Amino acid sequence: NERNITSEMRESFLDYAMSVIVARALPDVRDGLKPVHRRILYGLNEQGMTPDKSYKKSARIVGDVMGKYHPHGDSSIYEAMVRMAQDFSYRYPLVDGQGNFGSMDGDGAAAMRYTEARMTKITLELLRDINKDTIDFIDNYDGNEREPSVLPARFPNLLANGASGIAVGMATNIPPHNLTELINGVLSLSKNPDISIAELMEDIEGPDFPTAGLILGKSGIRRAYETGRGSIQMRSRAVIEERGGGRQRIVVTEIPFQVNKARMIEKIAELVRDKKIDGITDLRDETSLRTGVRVVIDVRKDANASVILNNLYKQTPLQTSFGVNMIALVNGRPKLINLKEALVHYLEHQKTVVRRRTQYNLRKAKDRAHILEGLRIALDHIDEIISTIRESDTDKVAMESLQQRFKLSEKQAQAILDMRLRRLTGLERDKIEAEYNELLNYISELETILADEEVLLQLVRDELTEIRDRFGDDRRTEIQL
Amino acid sequence: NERNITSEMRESFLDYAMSVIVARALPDVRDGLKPVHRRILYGLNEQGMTPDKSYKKSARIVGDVMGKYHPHGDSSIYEAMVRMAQDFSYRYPLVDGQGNFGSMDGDGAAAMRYTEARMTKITLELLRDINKDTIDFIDNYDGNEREPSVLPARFPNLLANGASGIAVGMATNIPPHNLTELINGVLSLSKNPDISIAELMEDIEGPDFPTAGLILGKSGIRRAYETGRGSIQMRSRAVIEERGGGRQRIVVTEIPFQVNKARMIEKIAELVRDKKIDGITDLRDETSLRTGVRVVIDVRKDANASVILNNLYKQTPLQTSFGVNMIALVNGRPKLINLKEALVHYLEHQKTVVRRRTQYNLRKAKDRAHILEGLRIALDHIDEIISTIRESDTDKVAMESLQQRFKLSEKQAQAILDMRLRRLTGLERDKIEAEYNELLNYISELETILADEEVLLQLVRDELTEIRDRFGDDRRTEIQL
Amino acid sequence: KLADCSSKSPEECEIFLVEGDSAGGSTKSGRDSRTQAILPLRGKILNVEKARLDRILNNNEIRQMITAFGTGIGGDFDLAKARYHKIVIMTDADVDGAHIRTLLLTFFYRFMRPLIEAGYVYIAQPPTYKGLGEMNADQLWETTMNPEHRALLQVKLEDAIEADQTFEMLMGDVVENRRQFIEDNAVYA
Amino acid sequence: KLADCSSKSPEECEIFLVEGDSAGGSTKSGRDSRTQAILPLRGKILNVEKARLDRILNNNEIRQMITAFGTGIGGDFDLAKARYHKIVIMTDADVDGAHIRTLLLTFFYRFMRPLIEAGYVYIAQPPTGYKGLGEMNADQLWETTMNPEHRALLQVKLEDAIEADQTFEMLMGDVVENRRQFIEDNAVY
DNA sequence: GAGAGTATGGCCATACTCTT
DNA sequence: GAGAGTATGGCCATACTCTT
Ligand SMILES: O=c1c2nccn2c2cc(F)c(-c3ccncc3)cc2n1C1CC1
Ligand SMILES: O=c1c2nccn2c2cc(F)c(-c3ccncc3)cc2n1C1CC1
Ligand SMILES: [Mn+2]
Ligand SMILES: [Mn+2]
Ligand code: NA
Repeated sequence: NERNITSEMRESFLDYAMSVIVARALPDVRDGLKPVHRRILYGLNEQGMTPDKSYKKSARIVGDVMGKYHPHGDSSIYEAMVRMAQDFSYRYPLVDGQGNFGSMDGDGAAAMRYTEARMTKITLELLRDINKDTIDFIDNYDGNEREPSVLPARFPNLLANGASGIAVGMATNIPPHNLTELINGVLSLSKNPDISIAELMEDIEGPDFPTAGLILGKSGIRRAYETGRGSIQMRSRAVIEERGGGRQRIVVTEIPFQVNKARMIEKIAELVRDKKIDGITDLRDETSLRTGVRVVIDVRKDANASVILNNLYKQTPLQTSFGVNMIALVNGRPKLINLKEALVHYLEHQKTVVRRRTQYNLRKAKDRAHILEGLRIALDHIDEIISTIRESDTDKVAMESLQQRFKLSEKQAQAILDMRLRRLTGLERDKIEAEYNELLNYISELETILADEEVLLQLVRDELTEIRDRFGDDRRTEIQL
Repeated sequence: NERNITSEMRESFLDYAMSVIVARALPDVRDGLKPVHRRILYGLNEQGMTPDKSYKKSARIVGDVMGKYHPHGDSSIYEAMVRMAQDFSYRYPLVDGQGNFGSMDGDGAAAMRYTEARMTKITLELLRDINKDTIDFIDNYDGNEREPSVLPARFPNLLANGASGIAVGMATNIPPHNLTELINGVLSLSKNPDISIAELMEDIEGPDFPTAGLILGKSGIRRAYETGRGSIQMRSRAVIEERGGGRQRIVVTEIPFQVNKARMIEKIAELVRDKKIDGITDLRDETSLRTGVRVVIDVRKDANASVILNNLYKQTPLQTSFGVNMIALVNGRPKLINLKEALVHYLEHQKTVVRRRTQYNLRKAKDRAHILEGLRIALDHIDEIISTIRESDTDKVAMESLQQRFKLSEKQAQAILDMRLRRLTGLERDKIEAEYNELLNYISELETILADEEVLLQLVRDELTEIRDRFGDDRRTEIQL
Repeated sequence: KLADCSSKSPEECEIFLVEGDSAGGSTKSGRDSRTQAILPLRGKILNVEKARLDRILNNNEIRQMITAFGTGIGGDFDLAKARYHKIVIMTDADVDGAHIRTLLLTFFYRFMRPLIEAGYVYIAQPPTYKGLGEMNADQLWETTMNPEHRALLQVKLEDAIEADQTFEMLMGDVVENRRQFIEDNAVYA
Repeated sequence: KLADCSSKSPEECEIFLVEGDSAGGSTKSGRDSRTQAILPLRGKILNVEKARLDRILNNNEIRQMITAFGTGIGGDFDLAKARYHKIVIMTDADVDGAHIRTLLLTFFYRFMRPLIEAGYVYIAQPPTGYKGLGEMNADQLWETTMNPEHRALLQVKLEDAIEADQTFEMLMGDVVENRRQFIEDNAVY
């Protein structure tokens, strides 16, 4: 009949606000992903796009993701996927990209018509053990398909690659981190639930940006890790060097995180043009793939280059600040979390994953041990088995006789009926016995794990340490003073 | 070295023209399709988008065709697919579309995001028996898939839906036709290979446009069907009728093929505005879904309305000609063809398709008869077979023993070793025997066809007639004299 | 992109606001062209509660709506000049559609409040996962376009002090109030 | 959209005409900024042979090439004003990239003939294959096609001015029949 | 500032040829 | 002539937070 306007406003806003908050703009604290990213990677797994396989066309990748899980526009999906493939956006890229996927200068990637993609090796670790009933699945938008509610995330990806998202009523800004340091942190925490932030900071010095550069001071760090919020100052890496004739120059090899380089040069150009900055005779971008990033500024003869450099930090994006605002979904709700919180929730995710994995393996193994027993029984009593089947007119009749004559379960009987005649040869009988013995030992080991919380915990520590050794790398960002 | 400019121009130009001629702008005489259309239809098949299944998002359809078979921009593909889904463009639509797929005002269809598509039922007859080895496949552009060189085309689709295509150094314009008459013509041609274009024209009266209308005179049809090139005059269907007060109006209910309506109406309005036609007082587009096309031109009281109508035919697309130029790929190269070569080349395609299919039915029948003969030998002496297998230590030995003891081929022995234990039950035994007996009769039926070219033909005639009865429809366009 | 009815009588004329140009581009083939107009919205609509007048007036999307209604804005707004006595908000039945809906209701409530009070503003309601989009124009016309089967909702204003606060709280440039409201009312299940 | 090189001495300079701004974007990342420049052409460029003169003048695409070459067109041509001593036509090694090339050569042969005699017109040689220029990474465009140490460019030359006159007229000329006959005579099916 | 990031589609240019 | 129909990308609006 009628729709009171104030009611319509409050109800309609909350749907968008909650939906943007819990289903778009904020990462899950456990795997560090927002839904579009998670659906891209899960889609890359489901399609069969692993690092050992062919690069696959983006349009089909995007279309598969959009049709199956993400009911939104294709550009959003492609752009999200492209970012995961840029070594200057992602400290630990999740997508391997073939073709023009962009550059630091802000020239965007090519149309999805020209690019192909697949997982990187490290993304296998995000999807490791997904099938083994480690994470809860949910229905997709139309109900046709199942999607993961969260990935196993066998490395701490929230902190490793960071996040930035604008939501409604809040936003988030989490900087990337060094993986060797994060994992060492998680290990320390797993040995001491009462570990302090300062103690954690011994293992985790601060952010580590894919673009290197420098951070000025640990005090901005320390507040961000203690509280979830803090301003961290990032500097470009620049030196002063002679160029001949008694003249000098300023050479920049690294720039701040999320800073368009081409745009930064323009701002420096403008400053000069507007005479706001004094003493710059030339400005050239000498960046090349072979040489890396090189930005050259030519100081006027007998001018102080150190002063000019300081002004550039002051009046330019050369020195930029990163506003840490660590907000993530915790139990499906937005929450501001400090560094220890983030690791605590992560470690609890890993325990759940490994536990749930051991349980699935144990269940899977026992079922096989049970089927093997029927095969062992069937092989020993084979002659009778064959006549029993031959006597019977139907599978149903044949099944019934086998459960009577040999006290077999329905599954055991169906397995026997499904057996191929080639399983009757001499090697197979020995082969079956060998496998069965292996399972029993395997089941013993699985049950041992489940019984002891400490044993389970140690396994997590062990699997994290292998990932650290294989994927952990040198810190790129220097933390000065 | 260097390159002679004259040599460059000749080679580069010839490279383009030939590709445009043989792989873009011209239809194949056998299935009536240009590459992009064939790839779209094949792509719908492979995706499983049959008419019994639900509509699919157009973007996914296109992304698959583009990546798999057509390395070209999406607009070319999407727009080609849209055309095939419009009743005013295709006399027998090959694509079923959900959403806004266009109108006769020239307003385009909706973007790929907003439309859904699948095969029409008639398209299943273009794709019928494609798997049964009836046409030659070729490698696709990147080596990574296979695509059809031509579709089986169980109904004469070049002539029925027509074609229009601008190439290089030539072009093509074939009008659509009525399916019932087309097939009756093929039938007459099959009974009489020295039949004359005149005689064929007792079945094929002329074109049959999706939009109905009138063709003025039989004189330019005949020229086109005899020489391949002719002009055909089209007229809107228009009547003169009272509207009250001793006043009249001209009412147009059908417009010529490929005429844009909205444009046509604007040309009339403009003529009125610029006083280049006397006597029109109002102009309304009254067209609905319900009531068909209805364009009303109200006529000044006591002015003559036939005379106004006649002028509108002279000055507006309300009367329009269609320039027949029937060029198609015949044995992979462009050729101007008359009505008989079109039908000859089609009917020869149908004989090839049907023969090749029967032969393939044979080969896989005979193949399967062979396997069932093995299983029957096994079932006849099952106790010895089991013993032979159990005595062997490896599958290879069991294979060689089975072949040796019972005179089985390698294929038969492999089949026996793969046979499950449940196939020994009474019902499962009876099934092997029953399949064999039916298969001997089928093999006998197939050999009858291939021993006798007249049987093989008669089968083409029957299958064509079945298609004609199910899909043939009334003629829409009136041929006036 | 505006489509307008044959009738110039504002009493029997209705204008549809659709999210998606060819979401509404379908409708045109389906819609009764005698009494129905279509105004497609390209994207998210300027949030007028957060924008100053020069920016509002300059915005293309807003200008089209003003022009289409023809009443003018603010002080010069004239009711008797409304070109349609039904204005319908047709959005996707999803959260971005909900978000868009709040933006529009904001535009009306701040710049054309009289229109709301008359009862000229309505909210269309299509089929109870597929929004306006992959849907036949005839189907679109049948579910919500035709007067003989459709279920529109009339936007009532009850308390103007409450609406002022609510619009300011939800659409204002102060983020904290909006976050606070979300925390208090969001229920997760 | 021209992306100019760092140096200002034309003897060492090269300019690249790139098909599509995917191939182009890639080329801007890949090239030697110091000695190489990129100009992408967005669409099928006009056939200057068939078309009226004034169309050639209002055209943007034609205009961006004139500006880049730095000479002026036809009668005002200054080969000493040539901004680049190397002009590279870089298009996909597909039949459509062949077409664009013929069109560009036609423009040079009718309005900047003095450059073909000079010898600064070159045709790049990308890897042949299914892959186009847009689908390749920036550094593989460099190693295979733009690097002076490993690339293979072909110098365009004019070896007979009346023959070329007759060829350009026949292939790009208004008459279709001459073009059809050349195809019939020379096509290998 | 305006930009960090996922969300919600129109409008352009050209080549090529023909009705005996 | 005219416009039929397969081919050849880019541009750019908005909401939403926070900040240097
Ligand atoms: O691929 C397309 C395309 N598909 C549909 C429309 N267009 C285009 C429309 C266009 F108007 C233009 C274009 C516009 C202006 N100058 C050059 C090309 C290009 C299109 N292109 C590619 C060449 C880029
Ligand atoms: O879907 C898109 C989109 N994908 C990539 C870029 N855009 C858009 C860019 C755009 F600039 C606009 C737009 C342009 C002009 N006026 C409003 C929106 C719309 C885009 N849309 C439509 C959903 C809105
Ligand atoms: Mn929607
Ligand atoms: Mn290409
Ligand atoms: Na700064």
